[PDB]
Amino acid sequence: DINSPEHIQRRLSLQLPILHHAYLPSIGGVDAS
Amino acid sequence: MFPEVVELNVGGQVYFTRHSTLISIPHSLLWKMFSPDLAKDSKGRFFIDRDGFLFRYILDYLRDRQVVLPDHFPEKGRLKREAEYFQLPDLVKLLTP
Amino acid sequence: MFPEVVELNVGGQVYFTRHSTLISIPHSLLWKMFSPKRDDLAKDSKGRFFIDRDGFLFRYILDYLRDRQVVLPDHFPEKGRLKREAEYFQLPDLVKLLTP
Amino acid sequence: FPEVVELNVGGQVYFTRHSTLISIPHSLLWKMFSPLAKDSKGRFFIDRDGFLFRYILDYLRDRQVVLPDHFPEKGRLKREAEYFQLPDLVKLLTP
Amino acid sequence: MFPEVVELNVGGQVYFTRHSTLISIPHSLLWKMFSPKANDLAKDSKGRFFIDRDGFLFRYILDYLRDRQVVLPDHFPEKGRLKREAEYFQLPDLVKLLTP
Amino acid sequence: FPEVVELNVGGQVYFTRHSTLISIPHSLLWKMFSPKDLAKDSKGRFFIDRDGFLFRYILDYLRDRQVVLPDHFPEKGRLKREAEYFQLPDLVKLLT
Ligand SMILES: [Mg+2]
Repeated sequence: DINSPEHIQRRLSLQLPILHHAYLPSIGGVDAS
Repeated sequence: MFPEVVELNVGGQVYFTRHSTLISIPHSLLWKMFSPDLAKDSKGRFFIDRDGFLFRYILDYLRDRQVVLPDHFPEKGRLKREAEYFQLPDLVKLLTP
Repeated sequence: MFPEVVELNVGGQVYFTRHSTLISIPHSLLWKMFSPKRDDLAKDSKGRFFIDRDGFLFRYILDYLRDRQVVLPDHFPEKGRLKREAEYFQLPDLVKLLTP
Repeated sequence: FPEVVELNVGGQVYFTRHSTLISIPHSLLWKMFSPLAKDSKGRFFIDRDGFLFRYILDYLRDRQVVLPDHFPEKGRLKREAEYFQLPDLVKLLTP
Repeated sequence: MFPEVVELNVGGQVYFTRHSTLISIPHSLLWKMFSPKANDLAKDSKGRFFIDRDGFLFRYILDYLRDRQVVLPDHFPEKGRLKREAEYFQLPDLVKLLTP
Repeated sequence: FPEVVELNVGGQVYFTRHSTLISIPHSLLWKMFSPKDLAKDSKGRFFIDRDGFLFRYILDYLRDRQVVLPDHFPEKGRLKREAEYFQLPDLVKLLT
């Protein structure tokens, strides 16, 4: 199936460098609430 | 069958949009997907394996039935390819010289 | 009755701003949504108010609502698109500022 | 106020000490945290651009700010410095 | 009396690392902070140790403490800023690597 | 070891099957998790003292012995260094 463990967990979403995000930091570690 | 606000993942970029926006153009690819078995990502958002940067414009065309390109956009041919994949005939002609 | 801090979701980009900022410009689109008492707006799964527009361009729309002015980044490649977003939200003065 | 202040600036979450916010008298952050609106999680809320607050917060710490190499938003950061009323930081940003 | 794995909060960015890693550089600021000589150090709402510094750049500080070297991203705009963080944490050799 | 091991890498929690960690013989994670010291956090999760974000692509390699990265990956050099720590010889070759 298209939805399967190895298939589902492959699709990791990350923030593409669109506009300001291209030059502003996005990854520093885990977020705090 | 679908919520009012749909969670989309296009090439790794998360997008939120109304269900009405996806079906705004009948007989289109996005219309065929969400018209009353789909692919979903790790977090449960519907997944589209296409260019994440170019999907912004494609999604805006569904909103307004028109699209303003960025200033000095020389990748129009590339945006045309995405328009063909999503099956938006009128947008393809707007991008075709 | 609205909270002092409004949680917005614009096209998948989450923004926080004060209720006073949304109604800062009368007769605007955001003013219509947040000014009267309603019993109806569109919200996502987490309860955040949803605007079905480009989330990245909302950064500059929201900054205009705060200051009635907007400094763009150096070499901003989407001045023309931001004007279209300003027109949708019905901000006449901001559209004027963006027209050369 | 606690020793570690939990801030929410326009949707960007920042932690800093209470002493850091009030380090510069008669600035806006000084007026706010000198003996308020809070978000859903109880964090103190600043209604400004969250991405630029990182450089405002770095100024309060060191009284100087090294910007990234080709930082496209010096003019925008100056506007944030003016809002928070940081005269010396505004001086550093004008040529 | 610190645990083997320390929970760090740097400007709102949460970090986990081994306690031995924090004292890897003698006479450094992190050396002065976590050297047993643990309830007096400032903590956040959840009890995690708090560092009042830039959270995004601290990611690369921990790689230096681990490896005695730091591979930066292919395109990096903040080498000068990281050097300032290295100076604050008192890492002389890391400042040398970042100074051209 | 349980069927699903809970790992803490630099503060980022990951869930994975024991079989994935031991998929590559003579690897660092293989030496750690081969049924035959370890450090756990406050919640009893095994701790790896490395950068948490880059472990995502190392974990995809351990599963499939392959990794398709995005077209604009800004930290190829760092992932090469992280692969070196976990001792994945074929993966480091792929990035060179
Ligand atoms: Mg794989």
